[PDB]
Amino acid sequence: YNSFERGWKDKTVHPLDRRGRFNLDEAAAELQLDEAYVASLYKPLHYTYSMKGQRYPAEQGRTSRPGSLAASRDRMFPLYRRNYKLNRELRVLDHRRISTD
Amino acid sequence: HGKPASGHKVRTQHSRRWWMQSKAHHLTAVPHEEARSRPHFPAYTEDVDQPMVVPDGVCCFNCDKPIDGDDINSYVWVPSGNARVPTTQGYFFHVKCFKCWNCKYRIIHNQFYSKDSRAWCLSCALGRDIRVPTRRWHTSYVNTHRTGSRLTGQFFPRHRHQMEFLF
Amino acid sequence: KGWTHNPGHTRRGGKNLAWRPKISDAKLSQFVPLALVHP
Amino acid sequence: PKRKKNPMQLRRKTYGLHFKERYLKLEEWYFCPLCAEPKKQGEWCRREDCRQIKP
Amino acid sequence: RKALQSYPVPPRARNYERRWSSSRTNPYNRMFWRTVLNEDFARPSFWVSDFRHKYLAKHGMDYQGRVPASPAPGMYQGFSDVHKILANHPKPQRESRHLPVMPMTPRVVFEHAQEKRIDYAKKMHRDRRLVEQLRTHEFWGWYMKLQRVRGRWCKEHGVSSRGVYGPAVDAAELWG
Amino acid sequence: RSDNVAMYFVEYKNRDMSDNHKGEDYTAGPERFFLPPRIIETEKGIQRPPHMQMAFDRWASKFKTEEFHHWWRLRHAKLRYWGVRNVPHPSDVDPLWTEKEEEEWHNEMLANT
RNA sequence: AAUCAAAGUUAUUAUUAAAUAAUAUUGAUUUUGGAUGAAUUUAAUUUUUAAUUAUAUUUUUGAAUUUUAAUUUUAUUAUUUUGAUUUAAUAUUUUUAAAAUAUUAUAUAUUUUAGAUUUAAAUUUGUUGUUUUAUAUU
RNA sequence: AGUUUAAUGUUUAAAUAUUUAACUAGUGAUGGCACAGUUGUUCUAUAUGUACCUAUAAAAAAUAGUAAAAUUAUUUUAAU
RNA sequence: UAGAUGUUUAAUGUUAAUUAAUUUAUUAUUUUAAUAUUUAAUAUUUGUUUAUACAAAAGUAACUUUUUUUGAAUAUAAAGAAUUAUUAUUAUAAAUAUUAUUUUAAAAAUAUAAAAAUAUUGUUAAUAAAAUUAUCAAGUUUCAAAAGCGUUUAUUAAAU
RNA sequence: UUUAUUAGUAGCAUAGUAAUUUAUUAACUGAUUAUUAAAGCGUUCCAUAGAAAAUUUUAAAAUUAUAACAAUCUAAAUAAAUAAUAAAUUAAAAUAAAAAUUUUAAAAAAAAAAAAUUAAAAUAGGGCAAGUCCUACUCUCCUUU
RNA sequence: AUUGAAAUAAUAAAAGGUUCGAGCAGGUUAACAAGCAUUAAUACUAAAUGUGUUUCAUCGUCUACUUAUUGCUAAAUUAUAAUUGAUUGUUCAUCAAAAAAGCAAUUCGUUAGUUGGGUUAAAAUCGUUGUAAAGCAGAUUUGUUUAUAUAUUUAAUUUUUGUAUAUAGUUAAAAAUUAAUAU
Ligand SMILES: [Zn+2]
Ligand SMILES: [Zn+2]
Ligand SMILES: [Zn+2]
Repeated sequence: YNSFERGWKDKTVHPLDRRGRFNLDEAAAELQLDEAYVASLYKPLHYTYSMKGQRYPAEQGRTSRPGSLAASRDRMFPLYRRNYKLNRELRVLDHRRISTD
Repeated sequence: HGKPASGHKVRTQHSRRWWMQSKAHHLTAVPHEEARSRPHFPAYTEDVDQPMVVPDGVCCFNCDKPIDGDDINSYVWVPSGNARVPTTQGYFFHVKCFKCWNCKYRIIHNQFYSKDSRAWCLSCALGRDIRVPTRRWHTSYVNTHRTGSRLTGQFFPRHRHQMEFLF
Repeated sequence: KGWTHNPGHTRRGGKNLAWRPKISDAKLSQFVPLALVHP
Repeated sequence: PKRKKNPMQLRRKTYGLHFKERYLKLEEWYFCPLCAEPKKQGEWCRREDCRQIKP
Repeated sequence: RKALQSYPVPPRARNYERRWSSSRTNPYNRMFWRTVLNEDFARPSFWVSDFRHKYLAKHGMDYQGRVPASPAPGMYQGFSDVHKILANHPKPQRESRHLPVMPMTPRVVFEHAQEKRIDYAKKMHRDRRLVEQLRTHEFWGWYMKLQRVRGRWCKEHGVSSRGVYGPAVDAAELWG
Repeated sequence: RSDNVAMYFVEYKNRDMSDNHKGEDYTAGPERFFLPPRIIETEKGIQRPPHMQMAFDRWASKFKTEEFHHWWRLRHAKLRYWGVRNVPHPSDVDPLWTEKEEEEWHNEMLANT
């Protein structure tokens, strides 16, 4: 807090973890791990897979207000849109794998 | 004649006959009455005498495929105290090769029976026949990389180890 | 139910030494003038 | 409180030198020659001139 | 309270009772020693323990051999929820010779839905340390660039980085 | 403003004899908190020790992404769930650092060019 | 130090309520069944959605009571087409929200200080203000 | 590591929570649906059957003058 | 002064035949219901720093455009204690993320106890079943009275 | 007066701290002997283990002695609730009272901690009155199987 | 008017007492525990913490324990606590105590009364009250008024002589170890 007046600001955001700037997809290419998947490891699993999760209400985005257009939860938080290909491919059992007749 | 003669079993964990029945008889020296009592085992077995590392000529007991050296916890490394015979250290199994070989389901409660270099389920390896469990069939509940086996075996003073107080 | 830290009957209020001197009335009464003449 | 207080009870509150000294005192101030803003003594700005030589 | 017959598999931990007993965990390792040690404990699981009563009658002997597991195709065909009149084995088959196929009861499918969500979990962990062993692995590799560029700069600018004194206080190898 | 705690400005003594903070200005904080501090124009011709100013932007590099611009957008939702007065909605919190603010700095590393 | 008695006006917006009236009434707030029905069934001799002009009788002595009123004759279960009539009621919200007199070592508001004191209601079974209720505004 | 005690809490973070003692081995059981109010259930304590079992919900004008609380309008014109 | 010897309202107050000053005099010391005070210069509140699992009930204050499958259809974030509260909802699975809400210059009590010589129950109805500890957290013994080990709303020679 | 076996001052109607013995410096403890126990008694009695007592003994909880703040729990600035509230300018203080505990009456004086008083309390504790409740049995009475 | 009994954790609406400005029956006969005239005073004891009295020659009132927590004695420490009065919401709950039981006891029973083990005991302090305080001070104090007062767990001196079968009396040292001023 180098503020002189604390607030929702001048709260030094990470007074640790100085090894910033991780190029995930670039690093994910070295590991050969489906770039869309690796980036999902580093955000709460609520945000990517079809899991029970708790969302903040401002995060949900408001209806079209007189002051502001309808701000959908996606167009303000693109990298939080769940990827249901990546869910299904990983988490759910496909009809295929148990098709017996 | 203090009256309430039937009671709660109020003592019991406040006895000296207890303090001797709470100990663990592990593979250490720790003569007795000095091993840990409530959790039954000391955390962080120090092993400076012998480094206790995973070997290079390591392989799955059940499957026999070579095992990743140490970069991973895909292998269930059961060091049965000092083993030597199964490998330089104890038996080794990838997490998915940890099933009973004969009946092919999981090793219930994880007690297995090394039948001629292929881990057999104790019940089948014992002759019994009830051959399907309820919870998870083909994968045991085991921990990985000895993390479930470090409740027992070879705590720090594994021997006389009097080099300490001698000159 | 005994042994007070504060032994004695030193009263609370009567301490002025001019209108209530700490002198036993046995030894103080001998000054009460019962033949008082000038006033 | 086993009684409500008439104003003359609430008004005695405003006589002790505790109410007065806490609320009803004007602060002594002056114009910071560098910032031209009112200022108390012993306090300065976050600014080089105000910080090297105390205005 | 969510009758156990609703859960796909009966629950792992089974809470009981006992006002005067406070411990979450069911005491396994006791339910295990009995059962492994005593054959009788668990009902015979009819077939593997039938097939006697059908050898004794047709052969005049005790079977005196290990009974085959995996009940023969055609046995327990009217039963519907066998699971007890068996071991937890599947309903054996039709009376056919087609290759064995698991009759995909709601239970078998759930187990498939575990062994995919087990491979899912062990895969989300296996490659956290794989990228964690780049971040810290490459942070060090970069940090040593820092101590090198600091190492180079601290020679031309001569900042010995060892106090206000000259090296003559170092050469003594005392504190001073 | 959040409580009557006093605020002192503890600064190290002479910096004109320093090597890292030679002629910096502290009359005001950095604009975005990952931006290096304003310099006294009379000594604008100062360069720094590289190990100090090459590890800084290593740290300041994580806020120049968009994943932090999502953690910035997001945080403004927390402070509203926790209701903190005067917090703009995460819909009008356009990023701190941006591509227009990219072009200057990569061309401000002309030293390594 | 101590007191000093003290502010009655928002400003601005328009078709409910209640009884009454003796004409309708198969169950108010989506589109049965959607195989073809068997799954969308409420009915029976009792003060009942049926509501009866007397004081004498008679009666477990003491809570029990009067019989067609004119035989299809009108005391009968009720609204749109006078903001449906009439009489009683009248608001509810939006934002309004204010004010200058009594000492100077102390009993309680009157200017001239002194005099002055149950706060009431009940309860007082004159155990005679007997231990109860009341913050205030409307 | 959730439960026979004790401290704190006492309109408390709780119309039962924090810390803690005790206890803890249930192939015989928090649990498929099943029993309902003059009655179910009860390893029985007049205990519980939706946060006081005096069940809730509903419908009454029960009784309360037989020491409960009240009972609305100054300036009067015959006593006990 | 002013009828008289003390307890049953005075009303053409717009001529309820009204029409520019009716100056409305009539208002229940408690009851509920609505406001407003006192307690209150307050009790609570205070956000400075970071050790990962995935089900179903439960909600639906709910934004939308976003690339589900190769199934037709169908639907995927949010509870309960009155709350954004004590509060891992443990159906599962996994094991190195530098995931990120806690004001502040004092002594009384008090919640509480690090530290520390003697003494060991003289305190008290009665010490000894009474948090954690790397100094690794455990009293021993005798006698008398006392069954089963399950089970209980004031928790036991209760009832099994 | 079943009272024989058996234990018996015992969860044993009083009598009591039972009388003896120990034990303790001090024995309303507890254990022992016996033994007519107000009216234990054969389902008695013994045996008895973690319980509750009594000793002996040892012992860290800050047990008396004994007092001994290291820790965390500001003020101020901000938000603004609760019990209670007839009033107070009297409230003190002393004394008499008269029905009462005293509170009055009278005389005569003269900000923050603590809980002595005001109602610091909640709510338990009584007993009486009328009302209703609920349970019980040779004597009251139906619906009764 | 058509039987007799219960505490049922009895209750609901009321007032009114067990513990008192006055009464009653069983302690050496007689002075004393204390079943009826008030009234949210809401149990005895302990802990802590006070107090006004009154009581012979200075002058006077600090004992700690054991058993039981009943209360008050017994009795051990050489020698052993004056008597009244007002006192305990601050602290405990041991007792007394509300179907959890049980024993003997009374009951036809429901149950009743001795005894033992069980059994929440509690709110932000507004007024008075009092302890402190109000940041002040070159200075204790005229008079108000005083939480503050040298001893009651006994030695060794020294005079053991005076007096008579044993023997006094001022004091001192030590011990109980602590100092106290609002304009
Ligand atoms: Zn393997
Ligand atoms: Zn097997
Ligand atoms: Zn300035």
